[PDB]
Amino acid sequence: QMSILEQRESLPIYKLKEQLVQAVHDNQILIVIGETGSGKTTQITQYLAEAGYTSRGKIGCTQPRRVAAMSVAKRVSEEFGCCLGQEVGYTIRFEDCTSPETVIKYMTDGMLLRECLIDPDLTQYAIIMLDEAHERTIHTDVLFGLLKKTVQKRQDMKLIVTSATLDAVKFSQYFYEAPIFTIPGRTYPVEILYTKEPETDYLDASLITVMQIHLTEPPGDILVFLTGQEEIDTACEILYERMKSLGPDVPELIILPVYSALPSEMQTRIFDPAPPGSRKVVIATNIAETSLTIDGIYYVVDPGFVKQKVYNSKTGIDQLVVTPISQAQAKQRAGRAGRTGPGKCYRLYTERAYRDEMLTTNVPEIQRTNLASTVLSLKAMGINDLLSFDFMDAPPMETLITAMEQLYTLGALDDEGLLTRLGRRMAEFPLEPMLCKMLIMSVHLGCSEEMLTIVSMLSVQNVFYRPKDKQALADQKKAKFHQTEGDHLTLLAVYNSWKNNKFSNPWCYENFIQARSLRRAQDIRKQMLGIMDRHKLDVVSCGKSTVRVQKAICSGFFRNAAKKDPQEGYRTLIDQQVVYIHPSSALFNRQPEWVVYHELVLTTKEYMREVTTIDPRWLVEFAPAFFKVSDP
Ligand SMILES: Nc1ncnc2c1ncn2[C@@H]1O[C@H](COP(=O)(O)OP(=O)(O)O)[C@@H](O)[C@H]1O
Ligand SMILES: [Mg+2]
Repeated sequence: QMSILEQRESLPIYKLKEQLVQAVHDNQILIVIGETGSGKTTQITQYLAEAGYTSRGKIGCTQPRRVAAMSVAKRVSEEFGCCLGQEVGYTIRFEDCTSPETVIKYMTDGMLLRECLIDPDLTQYAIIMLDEAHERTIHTDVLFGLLKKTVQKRQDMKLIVTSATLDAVKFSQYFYEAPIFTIPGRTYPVEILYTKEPETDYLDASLITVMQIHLTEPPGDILVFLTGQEEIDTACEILYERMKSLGPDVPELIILPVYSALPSEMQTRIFDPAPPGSRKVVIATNIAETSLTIDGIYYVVDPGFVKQKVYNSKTGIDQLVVTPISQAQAKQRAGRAGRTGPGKCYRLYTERAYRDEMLTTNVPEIQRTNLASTVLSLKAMGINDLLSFDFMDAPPMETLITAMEQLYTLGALDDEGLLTRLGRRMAEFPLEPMLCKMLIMSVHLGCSEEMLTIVSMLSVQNVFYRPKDKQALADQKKAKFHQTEGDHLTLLAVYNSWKNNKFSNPWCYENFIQARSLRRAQDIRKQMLGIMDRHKLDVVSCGKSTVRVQKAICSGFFRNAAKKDPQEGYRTLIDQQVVYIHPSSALFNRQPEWVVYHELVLTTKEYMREVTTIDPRWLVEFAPAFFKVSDP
C-alpha cells in the first residue's frame, strides 16, 4: 504493498486532520490524547508544516529514547519526501542529524533541555511538541516547568502535549486548564493468559511461549518484553539454536532484537512485514510499550519485569534495578496485541501476582532518582529558587537538599548555593556531574588529553568482543591491555593502542575489540574536544605520570570510594555496603586496599563497574567538604 499516502490516510488521526490544525490555530496550549499507533508522533508535525507553521520557525517534537527519535525521523522524512537530516532531522546526545534546512526536528527530551540552557525562550521553534509525556521521565517533568515559563514569554509559540492515557486531565490543569483533543480509535479484545504457578526462569518461559505461539497459533507477529540488551542478545541466540534444532521442515521465525545500541539497518527490519509463510518475533525492551509501533502484532509475551532507577533517600545514591512492572504497564503491554485486531497476551505470572504483587502505577522518575544533574542544569539557567520552580509532581524537599549538598562537595556550588567557575565549566558538558568534574580537574592536573579519551570510552558500550564460543580466548586478548592501576587506564590503553595501530579494523578483529565502539568513542572525543577549545580549557598530556589520571578520577568519584575488607569484598565509604570487584575487572587478580568505581551493578552480588586504585589521602585532598572530625 500500500503506498505511503494510502498508509498515511489509513491512520486514525487522518479523520481529525482539519479539526486538529484548527484546534492548534485557536489555542496556545493543546493536550492531545489518542491510543498508540493513531499517528500523533509522525503526522502532527507534517500537518502543521503543511498549515505553514515552518515559515515562523522549526517544529520540534521530543522523543524519550534514541531508537524512537531515529525511527520516527527516518519514517517522517520518507513521508515528507526528503533526505534524512535535511527538512526532517533528529538530535540525540552526540549525534545531531539536522542542518540549515531542518524544519521538522525530533529530539530526545535531554536534547531539548540542553537547548533551554543555551536559549531559554526556544526562539528557534514555532511549535514545541512534548511527546510521549505519559511515560513521565525526569527530562519530561523538567521540560513541563521550563515550557510553562516559555509559553508566558513567547505568545507566538504553540505548545502541544501528547498522552496515550487519561493523565491528560493532570497535564490540562497544569497548563492553565488547556483544552483536550481526543483522537478516537479502534481497540480490540486481548485474551489475557496467566500462568497457574510462577516461573523459575522467565527467559526460558518466554522462549517456550514464543515457540508454542509460532507453531500452534494462527498467523500474527509476536512481541516479547525483556529488560536489557545482554538478555535480548542471549534470548535471540537460544531461540535461533532452538528453532534450528526443530529441523528444515518447520516454518520460518524471523527473530528481531530491539535496543538503544542497535545498528540502523537492524532498526528498519522490525518494520518490514514478514514474507508469507514466515512470522516475526520482536524481542524488545519497554521502548515497545508506547515509543515504537510495529504493525501486524497479535501476540505479546510478558515476563513482568522492567529495568528502572531506584533511589536511596538516606545515602542519596540511585541505581538501575530489575523490578516488576506497574499494573498500568501490564495493560499497555497487553494493548499491543489489540491494535489492528483481537489478540492474545501471555503473562508469565499468576493472576494473584497481578492483583496483589503489582503497584497501580509507578512513581514518577523525579521521585525515585538522584537530582544532582537536574539541580546543576537548573542553576546554569539562572533558576536558584528551586522551591519556586513549578513541578507537576514535586520531588521530596529532602532530595533537592541532598542534590544541593552533593554539588557543593563536588565544588559546583558555593556556600550561598550559587554556581562556581567549576560548576559553570561542568554545565558546558552533556555528561553526569561526576564525569564533568573529573574532566575539568584533569585540565588543572595536566592530564586532559587522557581524560578526554577515558570520558569518551566510558560513554560507549561493548568495547570488548566476547563471543559465547571463544570466551577464554577473548579474556586472554583483553588481559593484554590490563593496566596495574585499574579499568579506566585499561580503557585509555585500548584507545591509544588502536590510535597507534592507525585506527585499523583488522587490529580490532585480532584483539577482540569492537571497532564500532572505538569509532563512537573517537566521535564523542572530537565533540568534547570542541567544548574544551571553545571555552579555552587546556588539553595537556600527563606522559608516563598516569597518577595524575588517578587523582582526576578520584576528584570526581570520591562518593564511590571503597576499602578492601580483610574477609570478603569491599566496604563502601558512604554506607559501608559490601561491594565486589567483577571477574571482568583489570583489578580482579590484584585487588588493592582502596578503589573508586564508576557505577554499581546488581546481578548475583552488588558489583563495582570500572574500578581504579586510589590513595585514601586523595579523598581529603579532592573532597574536603565530604568530611567530619575537623576541629578540637
Ligand atoms: N520507523 C518508524 N518509526 C515509527 N513508526 C513507524 C516507523 N515505520 C513505520 N511506522 C508506522 O507509523 C505508524 C504511525 O505511528 P505513530 O505516529 O508513531 O503513532 P502514535 O504516536 O500515535 O503512537 C505506525 O502504525 C507504525 O507502524
Ligand atoms: Mg508516539
